[PDB]
Amino acid sequence: GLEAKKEENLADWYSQVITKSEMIEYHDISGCYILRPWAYAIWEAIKDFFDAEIKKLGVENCYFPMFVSQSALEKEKTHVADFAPEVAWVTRSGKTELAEPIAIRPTSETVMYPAYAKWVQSHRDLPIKLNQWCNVVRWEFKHPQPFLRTREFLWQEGHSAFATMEEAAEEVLQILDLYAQVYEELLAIPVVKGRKTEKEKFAGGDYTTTIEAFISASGRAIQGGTSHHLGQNFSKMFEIVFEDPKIPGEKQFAYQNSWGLTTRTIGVMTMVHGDNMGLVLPPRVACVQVVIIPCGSEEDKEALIAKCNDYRRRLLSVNIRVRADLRDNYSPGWKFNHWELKGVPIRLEVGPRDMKSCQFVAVRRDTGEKLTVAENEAETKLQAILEDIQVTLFTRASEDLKTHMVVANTMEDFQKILDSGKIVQIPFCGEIDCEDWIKKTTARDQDLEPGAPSMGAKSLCIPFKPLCELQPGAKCVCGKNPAKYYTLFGRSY
Amino acid sequence: GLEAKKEENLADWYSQVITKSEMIEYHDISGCYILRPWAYAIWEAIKDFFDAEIKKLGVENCYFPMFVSQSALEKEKTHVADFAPEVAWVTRSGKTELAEPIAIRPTSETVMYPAYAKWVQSHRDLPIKLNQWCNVVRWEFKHPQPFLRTREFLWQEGHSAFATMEEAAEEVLQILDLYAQVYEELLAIPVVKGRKTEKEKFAGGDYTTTIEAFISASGRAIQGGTSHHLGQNFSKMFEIVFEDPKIPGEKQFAYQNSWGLTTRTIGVMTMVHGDNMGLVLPPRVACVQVVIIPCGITNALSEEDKEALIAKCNDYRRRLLSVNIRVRADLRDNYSPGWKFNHWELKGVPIRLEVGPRDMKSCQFVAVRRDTGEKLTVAENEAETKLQAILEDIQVTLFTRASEDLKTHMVVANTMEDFQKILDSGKIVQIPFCGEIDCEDWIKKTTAMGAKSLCIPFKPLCELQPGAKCVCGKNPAKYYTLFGRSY
Ligand SMILES: COc1cncc(-c2cc(F)cc(CNC(=O)c3cc(N4CC[C@@](C#N)(C5CC5)C4=O)cc(C)n3)c2)c1
Ligand SMILES: COc1cncc(-c2cc(F)cc(CNC(=O)c3cc(N4CC[C@@](C#N)(C5CC5)C4=O)cc(C)n3)c2)c1
Ligand code: PRO
Ligand code: PRO
Ligand SMILES: [Ca+2]
Ligand SMILES: [Ca+2]
Ligand SMILES: [Ca+2]
Ligand SMILES: [Ca+2]
Ligand SMILES: [Cl-]
Ligand SMILES: [Cl-]
Ligand SMILES: [Cl-]
Ligand SMILES: [Cl-]
Ligand SMILES: [Cl-]
Ligand SMILES: [Cl-]
Ligand SMILES: [Zn+2]
Ligand SMILES: [Zn+2]
Repeated sequence: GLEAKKEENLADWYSQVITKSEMIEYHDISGCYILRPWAYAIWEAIKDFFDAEIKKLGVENCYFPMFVSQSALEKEKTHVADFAPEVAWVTRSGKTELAEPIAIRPTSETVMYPAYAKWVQSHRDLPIKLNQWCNVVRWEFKHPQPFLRTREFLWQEGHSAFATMEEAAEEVLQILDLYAQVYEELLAIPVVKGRKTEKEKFAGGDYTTTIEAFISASGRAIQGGTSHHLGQNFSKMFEIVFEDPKIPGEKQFAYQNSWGLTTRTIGVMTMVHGDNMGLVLPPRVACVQVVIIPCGSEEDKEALIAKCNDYRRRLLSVNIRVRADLRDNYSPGWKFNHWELKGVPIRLEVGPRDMKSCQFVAVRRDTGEKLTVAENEAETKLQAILEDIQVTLFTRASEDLKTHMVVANTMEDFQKILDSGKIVQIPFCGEIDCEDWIKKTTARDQDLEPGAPSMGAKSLCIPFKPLCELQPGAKCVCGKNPAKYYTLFGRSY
Repeated sequence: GLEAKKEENLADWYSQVITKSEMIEYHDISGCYILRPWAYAIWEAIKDFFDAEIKKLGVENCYFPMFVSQSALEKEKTHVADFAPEVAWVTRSGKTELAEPIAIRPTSETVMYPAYAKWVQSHRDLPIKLNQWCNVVRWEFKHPQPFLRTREFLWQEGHSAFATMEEAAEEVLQILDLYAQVYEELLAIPVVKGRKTEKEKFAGGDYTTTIEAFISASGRAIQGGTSHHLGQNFSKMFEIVFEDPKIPGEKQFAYQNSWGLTTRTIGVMTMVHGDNMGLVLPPRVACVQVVIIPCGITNALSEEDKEALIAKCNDYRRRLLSVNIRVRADLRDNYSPGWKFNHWELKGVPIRLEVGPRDMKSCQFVAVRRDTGEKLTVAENEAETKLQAILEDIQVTLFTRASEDLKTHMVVANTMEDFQKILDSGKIVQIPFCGEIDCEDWIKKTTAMGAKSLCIPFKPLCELQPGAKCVCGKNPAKYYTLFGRSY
């Protein structure tokens, strides 16, 4: 059984849950983790939903090399200056030096965009809308944490190039909403949509959009997905130019977006919904939504496992994902425990009394509530229960966010509420340095709550729909500049 | 259209087809290639079929790290010695030199098997059947060739551990059959199942089963998929051990297999079926099976007639969708009909569906088969049926053509002179073989590019007459072995 407790040692509870649920195995190279089938299946459920959605938008899947030349890596100065200290460099094969060191992709702008420059020669050659599912490497020497901050991670990155800013601007928001659907409709996690501040925005892009999620267990917020408008900052460096019908002789730079989402998702799903029995899966991504365990003679034993398989096939035929744990090797209760740790939404108990009274027992994982269900009603009732679990999870999580995201209009209120464990929308002047000073003084003036994290606030996002509307001539919390917008600040992952 | 001929310079033809069908772009780093969506789609078709099949076998997908440590990498000494000259090494991040060089996976035995040791505590913990779709790197400095021989490629690698040799041996043949089905039912390419000679087997394994394919245009064979019985060679090194259920205290080492399939498939599909018109897609993997091109839309035609025309194309598109034919309707304004014929012929779309104004007014259409070029006029009401029939018939005939190729280019020979210029005939030869490595090196050296072993076929063309001597003459033949020139 799981014995670590979430409300105490969050990090050890995280370790124990992600290992005992068999989602994650440790590797002998720090910051790289083994994604076992139980986690990978969640990634695939995401993969399937998102791939369908971007296909409806004209995006096509492809695969670009993992290595980058130095010369191409340094064409956009802002971008490479941001990523350079964390780029893994391959320098030899065997004992033989390469001709020239090659970089492993931290992100694939500099891999893809020379190809885009090749493929664009006329207005009719745009848009280009490419996506790939691949790994990238970002070799930070800070302490890694499974799913959340790792040095190799699986992700998808989409890269689109348009002839007009309007097309591009349209796609940035479409994609961001899709990410919000991934979080809220699949992982049952509510998120805040907004723009990044100048400080936090993607180096080399015009503006970045983001969804933020709140982990109430640590009081911290984490960026769940991101979608950037790069504008013409990359096309002018890689010469992605077309020559217009309307505009003779004048080279036109493509307008570009890139957008990304990673297995960080799974980590967030653990931190929000997980409890002290283990993992809790939302039904829409759970590898197995219903697990059938036989409970409690010889003819009776064979007929019992046949009834379990009856339920298995019945559920299979209604697109409920289902496993029959029919091993002679472990108790009923050990299976209860194993599948509770793995977070299966419904446990299906079938014992001979229930088997001959034509019924069964359904145990919900989120609440623990046990129901007796008539055999006849399985396909119906379990579907309903599955549906109700998903809603329940989302509802609980949303009630958390709403109670932890409040407004403060002065620095002192912001400080007190932020040390209270919440994330705060404050009037903000926008300037990078203001954000630095915010970070510095919220760390300096922090009144430490028991077990609370000791760090400064960062900006999370500028919400599209702020809680309040910035009253006219409001100063920023810095006092000295007029506020430009309400910004969501908090302590971050 | 396309200019280079396949029968002349095969390599120039090949580069032209793979770029002009928008499958492959070149990267500024030699040996790595961009799989554009036309190619990636084929890979995803192969993925869907194989993923489903190995799911049925009990294999689950995972993802293991791309980096392996120096210590773990050399634990099985044979395998590491085979791959070391071509392992890429990461030595720094930014400017800071790493404390230890870390390696990029060339294959993943030495990433996964320490975890397998962690996960096999008891006999109940077996079998372990994991597979992953990922990229690997084999930084060889020989001349690359897209799809076939590349420094980085996508593949699947399945790694499985069992408590007995019997279920391991079972799975090896099962996976080899799946690979044969990918080649023959999906890509419409016939292959030859066999075992690698002692020389050509996976280093650190006990035996390697393989499917070999034949590119007739160069006279060369190539290994299309492989499936190894690693035996106990890796479990004795990474200590993957379980206690015998019946003998208390005695530990047993797991028996393991690994099997792999790469994007080389697409390259083979290009070499066997491609022609001087361009790429040729087997309907079963074709991203697009039918393309609907409206013709006749000159400016003289009425807006009434133009909108009726494209509406009729949309009718066809939805009706083929209604029967699970993968149809694109290319209704674009800016490109000409001839430009579209060429575009989609180069990409090798199996059927082109031309609907012009007159055709519409006679409730009929023109279907053009990519492979042979026949134009069939077809009544409107029979679309869904007839198009289905043609798609089937394309796949069949592609396979049939290739198969006859194979059967004429694979012949028996019992002596090395016949072997020698049957081989310089542009063919592959089955010869009686002693199996010894000295003699394999000898056959390579004599046959000069010299000939290499390909496989010891499950089903040889002829049975060995007893006392048959190997072609060395010095020793007696152990088995008919398929030899030839190789990719
Ligand atoms: C504040 O500094 C840190 C503090 N503590 C630890 C680290 C750290 C430690 C490591 F050992 C390795 C790393 C490198 N990995 C990552 O930076 C990272 C970023 C993301 N990100 C970033 C935003 C994004 C979204 N949405 C973008 C789409 C991409 C998304 O998912 C996802 C993952 C799995 N990993 C960082 C860094
Ligand atoms: C006589 O030798 C050579 C001749 N000419 C060129 C090279 C060479 C040149 C390079 F620039 C890079 C490389 C490295 N890549 C590969 O070796 C390779 C092997 C396979 N393989 C090997 C067998 C297999 C099957 N079926 C196994 C499943 C795995 C399968 O698909 C597939 C791919 C795409 N790449 C080799 C080597
Ligand atoms: O790393 C990023 O944030 C962007 C989005 C995906 C690719 N590059
Ligand atoms: O590369 C090979 O040949 C084996 C089988 C696939 C993974 N490793
Ligand atoms: Ca950085
Ligand atoms: Ca206090
Ligand atoms: Ca100022
Ligand atoms: Ca070698
Ligand atoms: Cl525990
Ligand atoms: Cl090199
Ligand atoms: Cl919003
Ligand atoms: Cl639901
Ligand atoms: Cl809660
Ligand atoms: Cl290091
Ligand atoms: Zn300010
Ligand atoms: Zn011999």
